[PDB]
Amino acid sequence: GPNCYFPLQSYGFRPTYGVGHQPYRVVVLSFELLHAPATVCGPKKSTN
Amino acid sequence: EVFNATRFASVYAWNRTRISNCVADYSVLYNFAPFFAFKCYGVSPTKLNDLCFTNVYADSFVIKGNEVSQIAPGQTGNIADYNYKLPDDFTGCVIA
Repeated sequence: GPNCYFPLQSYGFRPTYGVGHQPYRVVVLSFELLHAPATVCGPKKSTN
Repeated sequence: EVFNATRFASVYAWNRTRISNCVADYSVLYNFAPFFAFKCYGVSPTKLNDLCFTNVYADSFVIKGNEVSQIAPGQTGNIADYNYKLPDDFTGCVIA
């Protein structure tokens, strides 16, 4: 009727599509280097 | 005259609907006909009256229903490879 539509459109992840249309898996790492107390970094030798 | 014509030309031979030097207020026509398959990829105006632009390259088509999946920016298929290819940066309204 009106412009109403379901606001979720399925992606046709076909294997025959081109490389620019082949689905990509994305992982994003977000961190804030602001707070003075830290909890995680790589290992380094300590000193007195 | 373009939006409500009884007969168009060939679907591959789109009509030069040059929308220039006027107010492209075609949003009222949304109420004239039940626009289904509504896919505005770059701009989605429910009203359109301000900006002036040089080129519009508007097109007129007559197609089926279960074929709009090939109507998308940078898409491949029967329409793109045989009738009309939509650019990767296709910013326009496909109104079927």
